[PDB]
Order: sequence, then structure tokens, then C-alpha cells
Amino acid sequence: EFPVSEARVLEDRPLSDKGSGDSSQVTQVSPQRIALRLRPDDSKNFSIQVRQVEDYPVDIYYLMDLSYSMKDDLWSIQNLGTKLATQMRKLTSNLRIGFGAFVDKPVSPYMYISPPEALENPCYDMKTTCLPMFGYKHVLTLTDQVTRFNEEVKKQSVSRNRDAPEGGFDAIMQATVCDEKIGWRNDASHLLVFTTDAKTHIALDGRLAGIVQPNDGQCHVGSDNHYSASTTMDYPSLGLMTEKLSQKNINLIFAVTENVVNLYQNYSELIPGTTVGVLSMDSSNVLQLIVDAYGKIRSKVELEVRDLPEELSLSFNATCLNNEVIPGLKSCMGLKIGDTVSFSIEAKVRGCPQEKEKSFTIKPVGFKDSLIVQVTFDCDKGEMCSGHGQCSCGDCLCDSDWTGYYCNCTTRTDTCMSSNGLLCSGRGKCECGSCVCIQPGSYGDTCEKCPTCPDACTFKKECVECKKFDREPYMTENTCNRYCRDEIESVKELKDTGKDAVNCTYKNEDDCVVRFQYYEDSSGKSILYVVEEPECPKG
Amino acid sequence: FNLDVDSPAEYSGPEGSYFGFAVDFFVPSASSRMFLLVGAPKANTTQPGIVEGGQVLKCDWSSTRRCQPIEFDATGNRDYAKDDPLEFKSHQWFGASVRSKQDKILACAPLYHWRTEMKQEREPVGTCFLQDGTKTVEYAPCRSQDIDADGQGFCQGGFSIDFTKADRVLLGGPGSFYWQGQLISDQVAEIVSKYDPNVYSIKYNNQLATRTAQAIFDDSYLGYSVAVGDFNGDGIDDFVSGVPRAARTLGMVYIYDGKNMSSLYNFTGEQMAAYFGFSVAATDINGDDYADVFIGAPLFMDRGSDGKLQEVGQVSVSLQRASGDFQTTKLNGFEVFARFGSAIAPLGDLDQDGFNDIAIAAPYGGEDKKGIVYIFNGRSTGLNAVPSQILEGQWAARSMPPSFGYSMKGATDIDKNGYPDLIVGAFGVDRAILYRARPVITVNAGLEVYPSILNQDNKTCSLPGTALKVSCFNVRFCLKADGKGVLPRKLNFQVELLLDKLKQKGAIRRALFLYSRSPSHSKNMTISRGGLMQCEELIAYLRDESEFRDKLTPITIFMEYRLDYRTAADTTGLQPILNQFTPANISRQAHILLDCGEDNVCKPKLEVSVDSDQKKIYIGDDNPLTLIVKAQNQGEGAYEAELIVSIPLQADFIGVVRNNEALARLSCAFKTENQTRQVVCDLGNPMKAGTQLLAGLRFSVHQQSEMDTSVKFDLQIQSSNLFDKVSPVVSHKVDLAVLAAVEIRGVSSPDHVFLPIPNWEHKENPETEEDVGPVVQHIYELRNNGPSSFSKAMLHLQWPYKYNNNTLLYILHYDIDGPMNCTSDMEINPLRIKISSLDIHTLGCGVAQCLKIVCQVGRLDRGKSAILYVKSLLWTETFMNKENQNHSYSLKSSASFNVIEFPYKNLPIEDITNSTLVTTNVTWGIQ
Ligand SMILES: *[C@@H]1O[C@H](CO)[C@@H](O[C@@H]2O[C@H](CO)[C@@H](O)[C@H](O)[C@H]2NC(C)=O)[C@H](O)[C@H]1NC(C)=O
Ligand SMILES: *[C@@H]1O[C@H](CO)[C@@H](O[C@@H]2O[C@H](CO)[C@@H](O)[C@H](O)[C@H]2NC(C)=O)[C@H](O)[C@H]1NC(C)=O
Ligand SMILES: *[C@@H]1O[C@H](CO)[C@@H](O[C@@H]2O[C@H](CO)[C@@H](O)[C@H](O)[C@H]2NC(C)=O)[C@H](O)[C@H]1NC(C)=O
Ligand SMILES: *[C@@H]1O[C@H](CO)[C@@H](O[C@@H]2O[C@H](CO)[C@@H](O)[C@H](O)[C@H]2NC(C)=O)[C@H](O)[C@H]1NC(C)=O
Ligand SMILES: *[C@@H]1O[C@H](CO)[C@@H](O[C@H]2O[C@H](CO)[C@@H](O)[C@H](O)[C@H]2NC(C)=O)[C@H](O)[C@H]1NC(C)=O
Ligand SMILES: *[C@@H]1O[C@H](CO)[C@@H](O[C@H]2O[C@H](CO)[C@@H](O)[C@H](O)[C@H]2NC(C)=O)[C@H](O)[C@H]1NC(C)=O
Ligand SMILES: *[C@@H]1O[C@H](CO)[C@@H](O[C@H]2O[C@H](CO)[C@@H](O)[C@H](O)[C@H]2NC(C)=O)[C@H](O)[C@H]1NC(C)=O
Ligand SMILES: *[C@@H]1O[C@H](CO)[C@@H](O)[C@H](O)[C@H]1NC(C)=O
Ligand SMILES: *[C@@H]1O[C@H](CO)[C@@H](O)[C@H](O)[C@H]1NC(C)=O
Ligand SMILES: *[C@@H]1O[C@H](CO)[C@@H](O)[C@H](O)[C@H]1NC(C)=O
Ligand SMILES: *[C@@H]1O[C@H](CO)[C@@H](O)[C@H](O)[C@H]1NC(C)=O
Ligand SMILES: [Mn+2]
Ligand SMILES: [Mn+2]
Ligand SMILES: [Mn+2]
Ligand SMILES: [Mn+2]
Ligand SMILES: [Mn+2]
Ligand SMILES: [Mn+2]
Repeated sequence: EFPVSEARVLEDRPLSDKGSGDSSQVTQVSPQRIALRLRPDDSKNFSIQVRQVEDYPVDIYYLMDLSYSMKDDLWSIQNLGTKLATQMRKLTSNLRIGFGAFVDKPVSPYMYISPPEALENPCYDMKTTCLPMFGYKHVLTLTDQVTRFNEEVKKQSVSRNRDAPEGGFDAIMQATVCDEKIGWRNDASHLLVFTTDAKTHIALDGRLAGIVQPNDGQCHVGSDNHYSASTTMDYPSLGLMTEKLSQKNINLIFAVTENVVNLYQNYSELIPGTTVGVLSMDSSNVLQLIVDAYGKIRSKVELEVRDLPEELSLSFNATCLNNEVIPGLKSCMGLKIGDTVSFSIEAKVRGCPQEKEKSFTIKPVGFKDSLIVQVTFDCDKGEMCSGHGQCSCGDCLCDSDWTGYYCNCTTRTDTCMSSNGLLCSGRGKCECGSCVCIQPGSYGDTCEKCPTCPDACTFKKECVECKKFDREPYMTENTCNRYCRDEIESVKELKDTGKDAVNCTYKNEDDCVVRFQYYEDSSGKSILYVVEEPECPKG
Repeated sequence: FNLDVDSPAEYSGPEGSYFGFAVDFFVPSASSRMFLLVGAPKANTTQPGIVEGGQVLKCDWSSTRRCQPIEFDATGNRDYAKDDPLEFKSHQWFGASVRSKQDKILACAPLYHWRTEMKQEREPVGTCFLQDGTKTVEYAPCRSQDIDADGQGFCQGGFSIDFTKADRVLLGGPGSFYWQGQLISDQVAEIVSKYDPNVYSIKYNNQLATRTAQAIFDDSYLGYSVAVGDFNGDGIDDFVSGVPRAARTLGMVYIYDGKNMSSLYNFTGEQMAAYFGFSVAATDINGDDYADVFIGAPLFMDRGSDGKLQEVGQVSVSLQRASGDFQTTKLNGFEVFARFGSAIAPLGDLDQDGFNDIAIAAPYGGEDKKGIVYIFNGRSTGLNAVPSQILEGQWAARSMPPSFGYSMKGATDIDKNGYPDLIVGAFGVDRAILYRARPVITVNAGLEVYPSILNQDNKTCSLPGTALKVSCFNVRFCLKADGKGVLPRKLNFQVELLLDKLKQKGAIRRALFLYSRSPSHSKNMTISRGGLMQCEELIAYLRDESEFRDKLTPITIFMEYRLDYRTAADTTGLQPILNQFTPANISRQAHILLDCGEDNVCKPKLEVSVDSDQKKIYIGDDNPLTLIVKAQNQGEGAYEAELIVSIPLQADFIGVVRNNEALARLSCAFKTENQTRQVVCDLGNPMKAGTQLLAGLRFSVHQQSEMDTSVKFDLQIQSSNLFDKVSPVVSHKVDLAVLAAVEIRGVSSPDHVFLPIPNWEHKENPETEEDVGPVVQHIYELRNNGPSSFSKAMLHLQWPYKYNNNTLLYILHYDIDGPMNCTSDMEINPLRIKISSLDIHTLGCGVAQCLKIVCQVGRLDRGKSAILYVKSLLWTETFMNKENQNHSYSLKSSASFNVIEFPYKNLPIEDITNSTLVTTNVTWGIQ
């Protein structure tokens, strides 16, 4: 023999809900480093633990649309920052704040061309003078004084552009790839608040303006804090934005106005980890929006893999709620800050290649902390073995991200993702990148559809009968929280008026008639107003 | 599939002139020779005070590689007043767009600014320049009296241009109106015979143009790209333009009438911000004379193996049906970040086989983003989705990416030879390259050995040295080749023969040639004609019995062959290439006589057989089918034995059968060579006598709907012996069957309504639902999950309308989803009730008097359902809370169905029927 090892080399342990970390270098992912040694076609099971460390130093940057329309949004925001701190203080012992604004490429088509030279300075059409175009300017890096934010945001004046869509994508980029200037710090939760009230220019739009050099993804601001290639370089692509976002562990939040919300929402669906929020007309709302998205960012542990030799493949099994396990998955959602989750990873090479360090990564998205895996290999007519479709030879051994005898099966769960996120709507299981419904009379690509399924009044009861009654199941499986979330409230005497929700009624264990209601508006609300004072038998 | 990459034509331009940003071919009618047209959008000029007005250069193919500009215009900026210019030519990107015909060449400046004559402005309206030898006229369809952004002030017309065969220009101005865009077709000569140097407007008579659309369509970019072809009916070229920002950054491609300018067709993108429309191109890629649409969205993010989104690009290939519909497929890029449908450039017919080609481009591919170009060939079926060749840039970045393939052009046969050509343009290095298509030869080889069945004890020839007679056998090998182009006369070849190929490095070479005792003989013949197959011959002997042991491992003779240079055309030896799908190897088999007792002939007795196991397959899903064959030899030797299973259009061979200790693992392989699909299996070369085999061939039958009732297979073994070579063709059919698991689920919205009834007033006559009661809602769903689909069925719902003259669950109305029409025997909602405006237990039918809804269904496929949504109203007289047991009632509702008909009549279809119920219990709760 010549066994395959998996030796943990560095075992820093989770810092149990301690975010300030007194020179304890704060850990968030337990097994910091391991070193397996595989042999021909052999595998090795291991695992990784990662927790949403309480009191994690936040970082918040304010990218805002400085188009003439966001003039009133500069009023009820000059006071902000100071107003933000009292909210984020309840969430962090340390918090950095920042600002920076965009408009559009200061060139011909977008910018006010050059009719009277009396325009290179303002917006002479009304009589009021504003500012010339600028594209992207960095004012006030990331600092402590939540007052300094107020000092700069007072000094900020709006501008004016010709074109409908702004060029804020250039900003989202510079404000991600320019670490030192902005002041993004290592062990700290990152947040990029992108506020806008109008459309945007995508990549290739710059051909008109005469720009054929594509975005490089590098930092281009100078000592003057203005994006230099704004005029020499075309807009960044959804892919390259998406690339540099994950590498710098930034979280893109889209604080956008109603008219353009559905838009930045599908733009959100192509840049996973993007959070969209309905900004207000006078943008006063920007806070109970920010301090919200934070909750969303810290309620999921997605596992990303940087590098990795093509020769070997990983298999994941995520266990999150009360050690019940979820096979084939490297992501857990519905989490509360402080909790810890474990994934049991596996690895196997299809016939060992040639020696080299070959060290890759496995880490949660947005987290600085990662598990470094150094892999080494202990090595030193036709062929009916087929059936084709990824199937190799000797006797048939599928590739990475493929399974099954013939090799039809997949490892992908994205084809089983749903509207809400839960795999196969919660009514079924993903089988070879394709749901197979545990049919309560349901069907659909992800089992979304179920006409003959019981009304919500029945699904939600499960919640109220616990989150307010300490009984029933959920109490029994300890899942009446992460599973049955929402937000309950003991509505005073009678219930709500807004007829945009269902009113439910039911008899509980104690022979009393409980009365509730399932609402859902604003930003995906979901209150369950419970009429306190159940009708019970008198005596 | 092949064009020269050894020696292509390299062309250059000034550093930063963007030379090679717009490429085209120049074929004058007035000359025997042809040229290159390369745009230099950023090149400086000798026009007074004009910085980078850009230009266009006519390059020489006459192996001089010298390109001197083309005098379109050399004047500076025209005036409107004293020190008040009328237009501004500097940085106009003239050359950014270039097209031509015969002597006629159109070149535009989409960054041409024009100060309107009303106010002091600098609007990028853009102009073109149509030259024709001496006569040069400015063409600016967008320089009208109607100005500013709201009009055509920012039109930048000339962004994309193109001619129709009837000599008419199509133009694209993206910024017209509110950046929605615009198309403008004007016939030349109307452009030529209308130019007046004293008017900056000029109305053209038969001009065609798209109009201002609603505000919602703003910023779509129509005119970003343009291609032209005949789609609508017959006649001329119709207009095709890519609107990369249409929809919600989704993209859209518009097709317009070549004369009305009315919208014919439309195409929409699947993933937004992918720039679906950056490039368009129409070509008949499958010789049925129908322009096919190709569309590029270079920023499309496909799902990579691991499931992650990756920007790699995609090309939408819409094939045009005869009905005007499309059979649109898809084609993704290969590397990430290298753009792909960035430039689709249809070539003529590179290989020249009666099918057009096309070259898609990834400008930023290869190593160090030097970009590559992929050439995809056509076929009767559509486009062969697999690259037939890849052209790689060879230039390093100067200050930005070389951008090789950003702009390419190929379709004209610039050189002598009978095949097209291609021009590619790397402007990040300022270059254009000529890839000359090379001659394609199709060759036919032949190999046949005289005595086929070698006899050891045969006395025929004599060894070279010793005159000892030895067992002879001759071997000849014909070779015929002829190509379609400029190449013939000397197709010389290097042939290589091989005796006993099956014999590895072990060295038991059972056979050798004559005069040169060795199994390897070398030769080099020649030919040229398409039917003059020159044939060479040889003599080979066999070693004596006392030199080797064989056991009959056929002496296979092998044949190889190849081309040579100095068969090419003068102008830089343009070497040809053998057809892509033609093997250079041909090999036959010999067989030492053994066991073929006395007649010397090995005449066998072959027989197949299949047990008919599992007599049925259903219509709808994939039916797994295994065949148990019993092939055997009851005669003598069976040289090169093989099973021949014939299969239909929906059979599809899986594999043999290993998962069985009783079955054999034959060397079976799938094949279609002719208008026939079939499985073959080695039954052992010399399938010895009495040799019995019994294996399993599994398939997976797809349905094909009605299409008769059974499916035949045709079994038979066939060999190489001159006598009794085949077995009786045994045919085997399995019967189709009908299966359709249909079911009926039902449910109640408020399944439980508590009677203490919060807030309710007994009205004299109800007018609203609130005056009546709660909304109890029943829902029944008829669903077919079975394999086979049905064509019609019946649905019957019974409603608990009332009990003893007194109502309970007054239906307001009902809704249907799917294939079904209904009818209630009683009028639903008699009391005209509207929306808001501001015994002991069980009930239902049988006890209460029904109101029935009968519904006619028809058309539920393998995974389709029909739903009936009944919307009631608990009529609150379920009260009577005074005397007895008004305490609890259960309102029962029950629907049933009967599948009466199916699409197959051939198969024995039986009726499917079942029922279900739905309760709404109204109890007293508190009491
Ligand atoms: C064309 O000539 C101009 C000037 O001779 C070159 O650039 C201009 O002049 C200097 C030279 O770099 C620059 O500092 C200016 O900014 C340029 N003017 C403008 C309006 O941009 C230019 O490089 C030459 N172009 C080519 C392709 O040779
Ligand atoms: C293709 O898309 C265009 C634009 O979406 C459609 O044209 C619109 O048609 C409506 C119909 O009344 C007009 O009111 C609009 O003015 C049109 N807008 C534009 C920009 O043309 C068109 O109908 C679609 N499909 C086809 C076949 O034409
Ligand atoms: C002669 O033998 C075959 C040609 O039939 C060549 O070997 C491979 O044959 C398969 C046939 O399925 C082709 O798909 C491969 O492309 C061939 N391999 C290569 C490297 O070309 C073999 O190369 C031929 N040898 C000569 C000298 O012509
Ligand atoms: C309505 O009540 C009926 C009975 O009154 C329920 O149907 C069955 O009732 C009997 C009575 O004891 C039970 O034994 C059965 O188990 C019940 N069947 C089922 C499937 O539970 C009926 O379920 C009730 N329906 C609603 C919507 O509340
Ligand atoms: C690839 O996966 C399929 C998916 O099941 C497997 O084949 C099945 O096909 C039918 C469903 O499509 C089942 O009803 C059959 O039981 C099963 N058929 C076979 C031959 O296994 C199988 O693993 C692969 N399919 C093929 C044709 O190889
Ligand atoms: C249950 O349905 C709606 C809740 O969506 C309640 O209707 C509300 O709105 C009506 C019109 O504005 C008001 O007239 C109702 O008073 C108001 N509901 C309340 C509790 O104030 C409806 O009333 C609810 N049912 C009951 C019995 O209250
Ligand atoms: C109606 O429903 C299915 C057929 O699609 C069958 O259901 C019966 O079989 C099972 C009994 O253990 C369960 O599925 C059902 O509870 C049961 N229903 C009844 C009424 O017995 C049933 O065979 C079908 N009925 C007919 C006539 O085909
Ligand atoms: C975003 O989402 C909608 C559905 O909400 C979908 O039609 C499309 O992807 C986008 N719609 C709009 C209006 O942007
Ligand atoms: C995933 O499935 C379970 C989860 O622990 C376990 O078998 C293992 O970790 C993974 N599968 C395999 C085959 O190892
Ligand atoms: C062109 O004429 C009108 C639109 O201008 C339309 O009715 C007709 O169908 C179009 N096509 C033809 C062939 O006339
Ligand atoms: C002698 O040589 C062969 C041996 O292969 C023998 O079968 C036959 O009788 C003779 N040859 C011919 C051509 O008849
Ligand atoms: Mn505003
Ligand atoms: Mn036509
Ligand atoms: Mn066609
Ligand atoms: Mn072809
Ligand atoms: Mn040629
Ligand atoms: Mn015989």
C-alpha cells in the first residue's frame, strides 16, 4: 500500500461570535489549510466549517447618481451618514463610511456635445448653473467620522447629461478595483451601495462615442480622483464586473427607483450576490434599505472555488439545520448572523498527472477567510468501453461535474434553483440538474406549480402555531425559525384593512379559533398580523 | 475547410490609424484586376486643419502590397459665417464603414459633426461619400432641416452600410430620434443624380426610411448593424438591422420590406446586456436558395460545466423555412472574454462543394488576446456547428488589443484559383491579412488482392534468388483524383503498401512481396483525370508452413497515400489539400485456406433469431428495448462475419450487454452509410463451424406518434465467402401500445369556514359578496402524466347548490386553464352579485339538488393538465342556530371524468375514468 492522506496542516478555529477580535486575527472558516495526497483515481473526504461571526467590521461605500434628478436626493442625504451610524452601531463595534459619484462619459454623445462653449461649464438651458460632466469622481474615501461624510455630501453639487442612460458601470468598476484609494480593508464586510434613478450604459454602447478599447478591469483613477480612461475605455461587461466583484469580495447593492427597479433586478439575476432595493424619490429611504441588505448578505453561505486542477473534482454536501444533511450542495440560506454551517467536501482525480504544488482554494463568497488545499499525487478498430457523452475508457469514467454509469447525470443544482431560492420550491428534489417532485399534487421545472395544493392559510398556520404558541411541529424539529421565518405580530383587537392579503382562521389545540393574515408589499414584505385574543369557549 | 495560413497577404497602416477597422473587396467592372479596401478611421490627412479625418486605402493584390489612399474629399471645414464653421471633419472616423460594388464604393464618417444652420451646434449627424472613378458625391441622408437629439441631430448615419443587388444603399443611423435608430435606403444615381454642392439637405425621391417611434423605444440603437437578403416573398433584398439595446438591453433584430420598408420579421435576445445585434449577416448556408439569418451577441454568458455564468458569446443561426418561419438554432463561443459573434463574415464556398461557408470571429481569443477566426462549413442539414479551421492572429498588442477579426470580409475570388478568399482586420496593430483559399482535391483509392484465399500447398512462382516455386498472390492498387478548380495536370502521389498489418512488432509477417522479400514496399505513381485511375500491380508470396503458426489471423494488406507540393499555381505555390472527409487508408484481407474441406470453398450455414421478449412499447416516453439474438454458423468458415441489424428512424442503439453472465460482448457498432441506419457486429473474423452466439442489443425507442402500430428490425449475418455468404433475413417487430395515466385532483380554498361568522348582516336582498358570505373556492384539475396522450375526454362536476329550497355555496362564476369548454345546467350568478363595490353532517349532491358543470376536454399530452376554478360564496343561511343540530354540515362537491378519445386508432385503446370530491366544512367553532 501507499495510502491517500488528507492531513490538516493549519487549524485556526471559528471565533465564536467575537467580531472585534483582540489581535485574535478573527477566524470565520475553521479548517484554514489542509494537504491531501491522492493516488490514481482515488478520492478523499474532508470538510469545512464557516460561521457568520457576530460583530464583523463593516465597510460601506456610497456610489450615487449625480444626474440633475438626484438633486433632491442630495438634500435628505447630506444629513445621513451620521444617521446611518446609530443603526450600524447596533451591528458593529467598527464601521467605515465612504462616498463617490458618477454621471457618464464626458464625451460627445453622452455629454452636452459643445453647442455654445457656454455649456462646458453648466446647464444653461434653464437659467440655473450646475456642473460639467465628470463620469466618476472619488470624494471622501472610507473613514470613521460619520460627520465627514456629511461635510463632503454638503460640498456635492449635481450635474446634467444629454443621454437617458448614465455610465455608472464604469464607477461600479473603479470603485471595486481601486482598493487603496477607496480604503477597503481586509477582515471587514464589504458593501457597494449603487444608487440610481435611471437606466445605464452597458459595454459596447461606447462604440458610438468612438470608444473601441474594452475595459481592462484595472484601477484608473489618479491623484485627481477622476477616472482617466472614462473617455478612452468602453464600459465594463457583466462578466468582468462579476469577476472583479468576487475577487475583491465586494457586495453590490442596487439602490434604485421604482421606474427602473425591474431592470436592475434582471441585471441582479446575472450578477449573483447582487441585492436590489427600491430607493425613494427623494432618496430618504436609503438606510432602511442599506441596513436590510446587510441582513441579506449575512444570511447565506455560498461556497466559491478559486482555481482547481481540471484533473480532480469536488463533491459537496451541505448540512445546515439541526445536522440534517443536504446532499449535493455548497450553499445554505435563511441564516441569522452568528450561526455556523458545515460542508463536507470530497476530491478525486481521474488518474494522477504530473507533480506540482497545485494548491487551490475553497471559500465562502464575500469572506476573506478561505480553505487552502495543496494537492499532491502518489503516482511513481475501437473501444466498447463507451456509450459516449462524457464517458471515457478502460470501462467508462465520467469527467468532473458528471456522474452516472453512462455519464448522463450532473452535479449542477442551478437547474433546480427556484423563484424563491429553495431547491425545487421545497416540494421536490434535484436529480441530475432537474427536479423530481415529491408530489403533493405538484409539477413544474422546479415544482413551482401546484393548483390542488392547500392554501397559504394552511402553510402559515404552522408558523403562528409556534412563533406565537410554542407548539405543533417546527417546535418539534427545532425548525420554526430558519425554516418558518416571515414576521408575526399580535395585531391589536381586529386586523388589517388593505385587501391585498388573505385573512385566515383556524382552531388550535386548545379548541380556540385563531385569526391571522398574510400580507406582502413594499420590498417583499410578509407580515402575519395575528388577532390577539382568540375566541375561546366562555364560562 | 481550408485556405492557406503558411503564406497569407499582410498589409499595414499608420500607428493608430485603426487601419483594418473596415475591410472590403474592390472588383471594378472596368478592369481585369481586383483590390483591397481598408479603412483607417483615425488616419491624419492633408485636408486643411483636419486632425484624423480618417481615410480608406486601396491595396494591391498584385503582390506589391502597396496601399495608397483614395481621394474621396480633400477640402477642409466649410463655413456658415466668418470664424463660424458649418461642419467639423476632424475626428469624424471616416472609413469606419466601407462597402462597394463594381466601380461604386460607399465610405462614411459616423462621427461627422454639423453645426445646425439655426443655432450654434456640433451635432454628430454623420455623412458618407460615394465615389465612382471620377464622380464623387457626398451622401448625408441624416443632414436634414429637422435637428437636435429629438430628430436626427445625433443620427451618426453611416454607422453601418450595405448595397442591395438592385444597386440601392441601406444605411444605419443609431442615434436618430431618441437613439432608437433608423434605416435609410436610397437608390444610387438618385444619390448621384441629385447631388448639388450648394445644398446641405437634399431630398431624395424614392427614399425609404423608418419613422420616429414612441418614447419607450428610445435608446434601442437600430442601425448598429446591417445586412441584406430576400426573405419576404420574392424579388429583392429586404432590410436586416441589429438593435443591440432593444427590449430591456435584451436585443432585437428587425427585418424590413425592401420596398415598403414595413416590418417583416423580428428576433429577440434571450439574456440581456449580451448585445444581441452587434453584428448581423444573411447568407444561404444550405443550398436551397433561402437567405438564412445569423446574429451575434458577443457578450452572451453561457452556463459552463460547473454551472457558473461565463461571458463567451453566442451566434443565433436562423434558417429560413419555405413558409417564412425559422428553424433557429444556437452556437456558443470557446473561450471566455474573447468575443465571438463579434463579426460574422459569410464566405463564398471556400471548399466549393455547392454549400456556402461563414467565418465567425473571436477578436480577443488565442494567447495574449491576439484573436482567432473560426470558419464554419455548410451542409444540406444546416450549418456544421464544428469549426473546420481556426485562423489565429500573430501580432502582439501595441497600446491596446490587436483586435484581429474585429472586421473581416470574404466572398470574392481575388486570385486566379477557383475558390473565394478572406480579408481580416486587426486594427489594434493596424493591419489587414489576405487568406487565399487553396485548391481542394477529392481522391479515390482502390486495393484488391488476386487469390483472396491463400493456399499453402500451391506451386506457382519462384523466389528471387532460388527458383523455388512458392504460393503466389497478386495485389494491385488503383488511384483516381480530380478537383474542381485551378489545379490539375500533375496530381502526383506517394503510395505505401503493407502486408499483414494485424501483425504488430511481434514480427510474424506471414506474407512478403516478391523481388524484395519484405512486407513493406514503397512506390510513387501519378494521375490527373477524373476517370483515368492509373493502376499499379505487384506480386506477393506466402511463407512455407514450416516458418510460422497463424491459426487464420487474416493477412490484411494495407494502403496509404499522400499529396506533394509543386502541383500548385505559379503565384506563390498555392498548394492544394485532400478533401476533409476522405481517408488515406484502405486495407483488404487474405485468408490462408484452412478447414474448407475438398471443394476448397468454405461454404457456411448462417442463422439469426430473436425471441420477441417484451411484446410492447408505449407511445410517449423512451421505451428501453433489448434484443436477444441467436446467431450461429452451421457450415464451414465464415470470413469476416457480421450481424446486420436494421433499425428505424427512432431506434437508436445504446450498446451491447455486459450486465449478463449468459450474453456475449460483441464488437457491435452503429452505422449509417447510405439512406439506411443499422448496427453491425463482429461475429469473429473466421466465425468457425458450429460457432453459436447469443447476445443482447439494447435500444431506446422514441415514439413518432400514430405512425402505424409496430416497429420492425431486420436481422441477418453476412460474410466474405463466395458461396452461402449470407443468412436468411429474419425480421422482428414489436407492438406499440397506449398508456395514459390520467387523474383528477381537487382542493378547497377555505377548506374550513367557521360559522360564528365575523361581521355579517342579514340583508333583504344581497347586492355584494360581503352581503352574502365568505368566498369558498373549489378547484379541480384533470392531468395526464401517462406516456401516451389523449385527444378528448369528458368532465362532470356536481355542485351542492341548495338544500330544501335554501341556497348554500352560490357560484359566482368559473375559470378554465387548458383545453376545455364548460356549461352549467343552471345559470351561474343569477342574483347578478358583484365584487366589493366600495343531513347530520355531509351534504353536497345526492342529498342537495345539484347544479352541474359539464366540461368537454381534448388535448392533454404526456405532461399537460386542465383546471376548473369554481368561485363560490357561502350563503350564510347555514345558520338556523336555534333548534337542533345546525352545529355542523359538510358541503360535498365531486367531479368525474371519462377519456373518450385518442389520436391513435390503430392500437386497442381502452377508456380511462375516475372521480374525486372536495369538501367545505362549515362548523360552529366556539359555541
Ligand atoms: C495626427 O496628428 C495629431 C497632431 O499632429 C496627433 O495628435 C494630436 O496632436 C498631439 C499629438 O499626439 C496630441 O497631443 C493632441 O492631443 C492630438 N490632437 C487631438 C485633437 O487629439 C495624432 O496622434 C496623429 N494621429 C495619427 C493616427 O497619426
Ligand atoms: C418588431 O418590433 C417593433 C418594435 O418593438 C414592432 O413595431 C412597433 O409596432 C407597434 C404596433 O402598433 C407600433 O405602434 C410601434 O410604433 C412600433 N415600434 C417600432 C420601433 O417600430 C414590430 O411590430 C415588431 N414585430 C414586427 C413583425 O414588426
Ligand atoms: C491510417 O489509419 C487511420 C486512417 O483510417 C489513421 O488513424 C486514425 O484513424 C481514425 C479513424 O477513425 C481517425 O479518426 C484518426 O484521425 C486517425 N489518426 C490520425 C493521427 O490521423 C492513421 O493516421 C492513418 N495513417 C496514415 C499514414 O495515413
Ligand atoms: C370535512 O369533514 C369531513 C368529515 O366530516 C372530512 O372527511 C373525512 O371525515 C371522516 C369523519 O371522521 C374522517 O374519518 C376522514 O379521515 C376524513 N377524510 C380525510 C381525508 O381527512 C374532510 O377531510 C373535511 N374536509 C375539509 C376540507 O376540512
Ligand atoms: C441516461 O439517463 C437515463 C435517464 O433515466 C437512463 O435511461 C432511462 O431512460 C428512461 C427514462 O428516460 C427510463 O424509463 C429507463 O428505465 C432508462 N433506460 C435505460 C436504458 O437505462 C440511462 O441512465 C441513460 N440513458 C441511456 C439511453 O443510456
Ligand atoms: C379580512 O379581509 C380584509 C383584509 O385584507 C379586511 O378588510 C379591510 O378593509 C376593508 C375595506 O377597507 C375594511 O372595511 C375592513 O374593516 C378591513 N378589515 C379590518 C379588520 O379592519 C376584512 O375586514 C377582514 N375580515 C374581517 C372580518 O375583518
Ligand atoms: C382512481 O385513482 C387511481 C387511478 O389513477 C386509483 O386509486 C385508488 O388506488 C389507491 C388505493 O389504495 C389510491 O391511489 C386511491 O386512494 C384509490 N382510490 C379509490 C377510489 O379506491 C384508482 O384505481 C382509480 N380508480 C379507477 C376506477 O381507476
Ligand atoms: C425583469 O423581471 C421581469 C419579471 O419581473 C422579466 O420579465 C424580465 O426578466 C425583466 N423585466 C423587466 C421589465 O425588466
Ligand atoms: C455526499 O453524501 C454524503 C453526505 O455526507 C456522503 O456519502 C459523502 O459525504 C458524499 N458522498 C460520497 C459518495 O462520499
Ligand atoms: C407592401 O405594401 C403594404 C405595406 O406598405 C402591405 O399591405 C403589403 O402587404 C406589402 N407587401 C406587398 C408585396 O405589397
Ligand atoms: C496459386 O497461388 C494461390 C495461393 O494463394 C492458389 O490459391 C491458386 O491456386 C494459385 N494462384 C492462382 C492465381 O490461381
Ligand atoms: Mn431624486
Ligand atoms: Mn424581397
Ligand atoms: Mn437557406
Ligand atoms: Mn461549403
Ligand atoms: Mn482564391
Ligand atoms: Mn468446403
